[PDB]
Amino acid sequence: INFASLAPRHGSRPFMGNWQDIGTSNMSGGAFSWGSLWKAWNSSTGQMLRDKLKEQNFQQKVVDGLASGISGVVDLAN
Amino acid sequence: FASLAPRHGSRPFMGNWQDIGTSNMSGGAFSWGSL
Amino acid sequence: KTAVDSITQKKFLCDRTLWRIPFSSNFMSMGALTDLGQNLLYANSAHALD
Amino acid sequence: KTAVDSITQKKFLCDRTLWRIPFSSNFMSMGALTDLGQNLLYANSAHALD
Amino acid sequence: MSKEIPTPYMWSYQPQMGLAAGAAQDYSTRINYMSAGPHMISRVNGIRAHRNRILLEQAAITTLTIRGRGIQLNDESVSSSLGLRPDGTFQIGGAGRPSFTPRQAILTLQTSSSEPRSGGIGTLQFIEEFVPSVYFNPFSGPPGHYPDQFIPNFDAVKDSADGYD
Repeated sequence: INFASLAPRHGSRPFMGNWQDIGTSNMSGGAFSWGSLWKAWNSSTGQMLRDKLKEQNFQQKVVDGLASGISGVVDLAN
Repeated sequence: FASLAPRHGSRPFMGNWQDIGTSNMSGGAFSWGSL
Repeated sequence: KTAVDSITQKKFLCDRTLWRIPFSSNFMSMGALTDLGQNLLYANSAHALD
Repeated sequence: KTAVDSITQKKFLCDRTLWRIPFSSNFMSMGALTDLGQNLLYANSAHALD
Repeated sequence: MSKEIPTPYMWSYQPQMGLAAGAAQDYSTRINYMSAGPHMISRVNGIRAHRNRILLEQAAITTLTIRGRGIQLNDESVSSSLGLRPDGTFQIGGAGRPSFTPRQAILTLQTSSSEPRSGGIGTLQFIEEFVPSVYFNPFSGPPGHYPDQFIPNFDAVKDSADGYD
């Protein structure tokens, strides 16, 4: 009775997730990551478009799926 | 061991053994967090 | 230079929100089941609220 | 023929009686001393009621 | 009243936490003999003494086809009927005979919790354990020697739980 064969294998080693992860959330005291980070009267054109581009995309730190990027330092916005 | 590491304490600062890595566009990812 | 005398008004707006008054000793969120919730007086008796 | 649209009203009148909710495990009247009224749970311990 | 035949104290249960709340003397079952003579009064006192004897003592002494979970289920290990498996050629249509594997299915169905609990008490065990307790000579000691379990507003570790915080 071992279920390791069902899991994805990360190379001679099953990819067993942390057992400490079973959901629990309520009104106060429960906070989850990935927060809400974010005819022109004004013709600047430029920053405007750029800003719209920014508005449609993303950035944060626990986004560590895969890799952070080369040489390093550990930072915030936890 | 290693003496070549930043030491934030008397104890050395060393990451996880398992740190070497991969991703193919594929979706061979779409995988979870560092946590 | 010819400004008239003035009086200040202050007001604040807070929408899309709910005021909260947690039932905890120090108002902190020390967990879902607040200690005052487990306080024996509130647990083994009856009371009236006004 | 010229009957108009209508709805239905229903009520019941019971006069001269008392609603009864016997303290029995199956509501039956098996005796003056109801079976649940002598159960160990409600005979030794003391409980509040609402 | 009398420090020798005392009206018993009856515990109060708190269902929610499982602990036992404060108790109290029984106040719903007293007998009103205030209109009786010495004969019946002695008889009633003897009856209450008999009741106390019953309580003290009681308390002190008395502390194939497995059923599955109420509907038995049969059990077969080699009941495999559809021996085919779809290789490159075959194409198996709808199928399935639900059978409980003897070791895997049943044992996985009847495992207990991973680690046993440590906390409050359920109703049945409370009934079996917390009989009414007879307090013979009430509060006869120095301060601090009294049974504090009786006061519902008393916490075992932090003494005298201040109500209303």
